Amino acid sequence: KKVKVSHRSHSTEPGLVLTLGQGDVGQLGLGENVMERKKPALVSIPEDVVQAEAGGMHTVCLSKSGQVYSFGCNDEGALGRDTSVEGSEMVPGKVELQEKVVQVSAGDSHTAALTDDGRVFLWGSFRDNNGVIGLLEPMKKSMVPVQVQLDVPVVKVASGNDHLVMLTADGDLYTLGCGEQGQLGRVPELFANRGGRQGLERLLVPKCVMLKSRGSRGHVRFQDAFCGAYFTFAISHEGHVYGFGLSNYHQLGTPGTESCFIPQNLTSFKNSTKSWVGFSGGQHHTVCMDSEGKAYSLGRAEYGRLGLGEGAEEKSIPTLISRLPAVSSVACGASVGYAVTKDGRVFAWGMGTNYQLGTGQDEDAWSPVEMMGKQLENRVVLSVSSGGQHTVLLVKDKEQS
Amino acid sequence: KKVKVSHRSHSTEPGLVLTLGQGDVGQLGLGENVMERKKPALVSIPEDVVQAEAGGMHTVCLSKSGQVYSFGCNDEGALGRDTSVEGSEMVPGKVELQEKVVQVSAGDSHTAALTDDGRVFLWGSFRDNNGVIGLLEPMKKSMVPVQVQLDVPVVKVASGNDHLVMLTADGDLYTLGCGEQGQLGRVPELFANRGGRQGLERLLVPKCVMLKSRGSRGHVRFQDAFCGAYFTFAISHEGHVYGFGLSNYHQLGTPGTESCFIPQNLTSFKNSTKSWVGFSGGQHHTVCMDSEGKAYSLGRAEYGRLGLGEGAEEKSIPTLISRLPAVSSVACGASVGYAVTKDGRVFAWGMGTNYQLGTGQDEDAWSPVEMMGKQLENRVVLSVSSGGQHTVLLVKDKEQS
Amino acid sequence: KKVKVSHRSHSTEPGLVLTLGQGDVGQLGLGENVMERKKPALVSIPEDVVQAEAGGMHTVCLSKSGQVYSFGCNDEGALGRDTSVEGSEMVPGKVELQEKVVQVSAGDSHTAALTDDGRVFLWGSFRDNNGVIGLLEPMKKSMVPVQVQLDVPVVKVASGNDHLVMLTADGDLYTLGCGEQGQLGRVPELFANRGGRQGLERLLVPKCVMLKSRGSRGHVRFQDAFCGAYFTFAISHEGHVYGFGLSNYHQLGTPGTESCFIPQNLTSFKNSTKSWVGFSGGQHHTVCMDSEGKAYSLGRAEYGRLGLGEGAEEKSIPTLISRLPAVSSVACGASVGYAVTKDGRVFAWGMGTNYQLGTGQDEDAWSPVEMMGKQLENRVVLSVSSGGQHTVLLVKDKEQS
Repeated sequence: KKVKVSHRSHSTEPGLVLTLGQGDVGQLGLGENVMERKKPALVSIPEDVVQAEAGGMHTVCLSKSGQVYSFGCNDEGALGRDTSVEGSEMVPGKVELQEKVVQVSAGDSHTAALTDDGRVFLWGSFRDNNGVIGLLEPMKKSMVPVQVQLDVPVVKVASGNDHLVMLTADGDLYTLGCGEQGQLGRVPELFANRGGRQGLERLLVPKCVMLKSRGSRGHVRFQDAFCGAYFTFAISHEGHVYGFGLSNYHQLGTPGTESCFIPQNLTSFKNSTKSWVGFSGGQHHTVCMDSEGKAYSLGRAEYGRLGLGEGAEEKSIPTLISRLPAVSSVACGASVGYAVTKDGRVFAWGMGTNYQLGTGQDEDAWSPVEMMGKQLENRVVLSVSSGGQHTVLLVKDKEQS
Repeated sequence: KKVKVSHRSHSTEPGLVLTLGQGDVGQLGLGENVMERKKPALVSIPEDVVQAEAGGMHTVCLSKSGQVYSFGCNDEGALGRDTSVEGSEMVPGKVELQEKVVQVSAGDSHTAALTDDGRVFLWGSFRDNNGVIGLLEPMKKSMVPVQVQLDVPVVKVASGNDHLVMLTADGDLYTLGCGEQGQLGRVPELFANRGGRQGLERLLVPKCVMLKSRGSRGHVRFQDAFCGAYFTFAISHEGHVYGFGLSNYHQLGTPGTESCFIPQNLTSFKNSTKSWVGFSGGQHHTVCMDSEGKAYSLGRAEYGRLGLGEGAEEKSIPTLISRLPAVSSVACGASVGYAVTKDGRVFAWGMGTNYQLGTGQDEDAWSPVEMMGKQLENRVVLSVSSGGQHTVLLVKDKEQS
Repeated sequence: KKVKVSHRSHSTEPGLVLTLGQGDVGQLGLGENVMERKKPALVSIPEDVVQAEAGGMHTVCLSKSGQVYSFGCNDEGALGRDTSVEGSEMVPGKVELQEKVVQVSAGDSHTAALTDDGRVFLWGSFRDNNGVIGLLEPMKKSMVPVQVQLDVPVVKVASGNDHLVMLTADGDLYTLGCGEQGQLGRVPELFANRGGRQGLERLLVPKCVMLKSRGSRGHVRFQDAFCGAYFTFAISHEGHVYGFGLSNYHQLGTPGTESCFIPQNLTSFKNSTKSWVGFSGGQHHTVCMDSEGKAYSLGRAEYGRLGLGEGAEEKSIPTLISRLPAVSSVACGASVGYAVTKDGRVFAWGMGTNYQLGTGQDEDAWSPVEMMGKQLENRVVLSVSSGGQHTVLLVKDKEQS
């Protein structure tokens, strides 16, 4: 019995959760009285947290013991717990599952959790430009965690705004949700609106990305995968970076701007000397990082989201963000970008309006700015995640024997 | 006076030694009364240890001060010390070697040690299918550490079951011992049975692997070398991976199952994004790792030794082991595989009989299982090594820097 | 708003400064009575130091608080502070500059400093073979810091004996100073027969190295740049190594020995398994390092400066220095080479005359020798930097308690 799974993407260092930005629907998790925070504030949870993800208008936290906590908007079921008591969504609450959870992901109105034996649970809903499309069945959200139907243990989950990707232990990439911009990587453009002529149920059941064998026999398998808001990056076993999804501002790293429905081997990412280890993306920009402590951006320049300095222009190839210290992880919010450094600091850039930058001000930042303030004093940042209008940090007291 | 050598493969972090598995002949180093340990147990060594290696049925520990300690079967002289005292082979004792040693290696019935000035000592014996062949001289084992007659400084030593490889400062690879499966990489089959008519001096006198450099240069030189039970891997200064020795289950990463007597350039390892840093191998399988925290396995699948999940089948190309956290080092025992993670944990997989897996059970593990236990709590694993029926860990109290 | 910039090269870890070698003109910083130190000696600085650099015959230390301390020969203004008082140049003194400096660099007669917002300050003067040429204007040294502001923030500064290179946030390399050996990589035209002094103003103004990009875009841009005494190495965004400057002993890694006035794409550095991350060089040799902890040398072999062992001969391709632990950084002095290990040790090799090797003796070392002594006991080395006849170390107390 009990055959567990692990993965290099799983997080295990215990920490405290801090939130900042907008909190009108409970996404800050600071109760009914705090609707906005200009600087990071502590979210008290009765356990240490190893992972903290920001969805569109909600926040999902994973404790060290495998307990999921959630807060924010539950109108579509994204919290995965009953919030009938007025205000219960404004503070952390438990998502009840029997098994220990080892990784979570969050999109615009959905949340996913991977158990320690590789089963995937999903709740909330997905939506398309026009409206809700359902979750696992056409047109139906789920308020409760529901098991995704698969026959093989999954080692990683990742979410875009309205799609879920699942990497199996054997390297198959299964995708489900909205496929309108080609972010599922397994649906023709013909079936972009609502599964076209072959129903929604095809989009919402987990099905595998099927390519080639960039040799002569097999179908390509993957060693990792990541999502941006409406796009996906998948790294093959050979080390090639495949992109599918929206690229209307060249955010996928393509020369043209049409959406990519069939996964493309991105030649803008081919092994210079950079082993690509982390990808993230908001609606129209991408921030990624290599194995040598460097972060790069591509996509739309407006409001400083590329972090390349004032007067930066649209990029269609990964462009080095030189102004950062050595980098350990990167993340994007809808119009903001972040890097966590190897020495435990966090830098932010992009659209300032929602107070996601942590400068204390609502001005945009075209160059990376180190986030400071009381709650980051004498602490090391472990991660940063960002949604539509808020940002969630995971921190640890900066050790002192 | 003597010039000292060093190498990136040398270990220098002090810790404690723990052992588990079978201990009939003293290989656990826990006394005459402890014949088996299902979970790791502390071994009383009078000094901190920087390297701990498991031979077939013995264990060799290198202290921070350069002293070698040994415990286990001394029938063949593998302990390199006098075990007249009853039960003295079952607890650590000082190897009789007046040198500051900086690296050790162990085989089925032999042990090697590298001095700080690049001289190699060897003790015990080598055997072929047929029986004991001697050590440095034909038909003579050595109960005491004896100096290898080489006249160039050696920077790294590695052992298979019955062979020794020595990488010089200039990148030559000298090999000696049993060459019956091509593991010396310099002996024709036609003379691999104890050298045939030419007798054992054709196997036991240190001689160097000679490959006529491609692009007609001199001869190929190497930056690293590792051993499996009956095979050797060597990385050229160009970084090409070469393999020689037993590949009856494709453990060398070759298409056929024929022992390789001539070094092969292993095209299966050629990759733009994977830099090969570590190799290990039991009888019939190989576990290796790249520079990006990923471990791969190849060879025989029986009993779960590949760590690729249930129903895994024989592999002939390095195959990602996805169910592991980021990996820092790998090792194999006869029929078992291990990976130490960057965060200080250790996972095991393969044949369970001997209790080497540290699960507490004797069932095989077809996927990696995390080793737990009271001795591992609040400690980080620095290294893991495995022999026929036991496993040896080097650990430290929850690391401070 | 004066937006701050950083870079992965900027040093942040507080330490103590040690010096050794010759101190005739104050470069040891130990006062008027200490003219020579055979082993590392502690130099009292009022604050913790994050970066310690050796100029030709001076030393520049950057405090954690952003202040600069200097000591050594101030005949040309390299110290950037008033040493009218007899002996005041023999001990650390503060440079009066109301800026938070985040990086420094030092040459034969000049020092440069980079502010937290990306502006460069330079002082002293540059010389060519025929004498002093000026600093930013012909024939004019500066005893105080002079601002050099480009249209874009500078993220890294690096110095050779008599040239300064600045890498902008946008990946442009701006060079100035002496160009007699091609180390500016930009006015080949001015050195074709002609003396650099005929277009001297053009050389003392910071101007961009302009390389057309083949199957071209505009021009090539760089992710990093380093200097040797009379040459410069720049790594493009694609990871190609470019070099320009002196190569009379093949130290640039060129087949020929003529000085290279245009950036050369060094095919000797092209290799699928090596990613180059660090470069250093004395007059006639180079010591560089890859992303996998390996250090390499090339150039003149006389006096052991390649660290490849006795009888080494001239090298024109990066040649592995096998006899080192895993490397974290490399440095050169005029005729010596160093490597700091990942475990905090420092190794030296090359010409021993000036007592730069830290052996306690003045003999050459043709292979790497670990630097020991009282001041390195129980301490971890953070950096090493070396000039004409002295060497500067930055160390920290072993991280226990």
